[PDB]
Amino acid sequence: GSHMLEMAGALDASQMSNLPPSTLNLSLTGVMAGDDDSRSIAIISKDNEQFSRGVNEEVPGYNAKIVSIRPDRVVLQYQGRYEVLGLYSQEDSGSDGVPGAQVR
Repeated sequence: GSHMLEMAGALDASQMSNLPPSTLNLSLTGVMAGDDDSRSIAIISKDNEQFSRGVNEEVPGYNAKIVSIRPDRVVLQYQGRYEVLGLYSQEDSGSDGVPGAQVR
């Protein structure tokens, strides 16, 4: 077939994908999956500003597009690639935004 361009890769690269590609950053506090991608709420924390994202939404702050919602895992489209990012942090929530030695 030439009138239908599929090109589904060649092999399951994600089978060996134990290392989160894309970018890895943020804190994906957690999603609230909605049927699946048919809705999907993504409560992501960006230096701890939680937003409601989802499939075909992008992560707060950076254009990491949530092409697939999972609890705190997201197959996201960033940098022309959509890979498996479980953006997770606690260093974002544990900060006032003032880089120093003695904030407290």
